[PDB]
Amino acid sequence: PEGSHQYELLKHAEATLGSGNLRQAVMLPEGEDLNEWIAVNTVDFFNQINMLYGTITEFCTEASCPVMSAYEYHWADGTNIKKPIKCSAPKYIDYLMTWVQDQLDDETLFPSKIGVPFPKNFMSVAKTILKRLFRVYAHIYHQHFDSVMQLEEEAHLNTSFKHFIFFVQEFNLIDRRELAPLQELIEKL
Ligand SMILES: [Zn+2]
Repeated sequence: PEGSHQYELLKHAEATLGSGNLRQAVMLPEGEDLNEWIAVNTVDFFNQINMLYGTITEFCTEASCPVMSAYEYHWADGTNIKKPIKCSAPKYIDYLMTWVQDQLDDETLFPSKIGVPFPKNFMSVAKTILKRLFRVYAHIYHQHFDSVMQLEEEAHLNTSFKHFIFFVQEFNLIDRRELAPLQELIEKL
């Protein structure tokens, strides 16, 4: 969001949330690009998750999270580690969050300059990003839930999560197989 027309699309997605009808405020506004919309909300979801998890970092440590889990996850990003290897959740989130940032920082995928079409493979990249972000949601719901309830960050995470699930559901960016944890939750909302 160079502060340009995406910034508006961002302030779009944010402001329209006040309706309280999430199944609507997440749809493509009339005559807007799908890839652009997905890109903008993908970024805001990245920032929201990064900040939210940032609150509980002290409660998520190498001791507190021997593994990323509820369901276990091992970081094989891609190119850099082809063989999935287990590690601590703090290491895992650090790993993936940097990876998601690099996705957002690569103009082949997320261009700043307008008029440049998104890559043809895009929305495979976006779908991947959002599944990995959902895992961060999952860690925070399963193990540190009270660590928030006690903290001041509580209804923020459920609001952002409800936004997340409603959005990805509208656009089919996350497989139901990946929503297996919290499945009890995508049902409530
Ligand atoms: Zn943890």
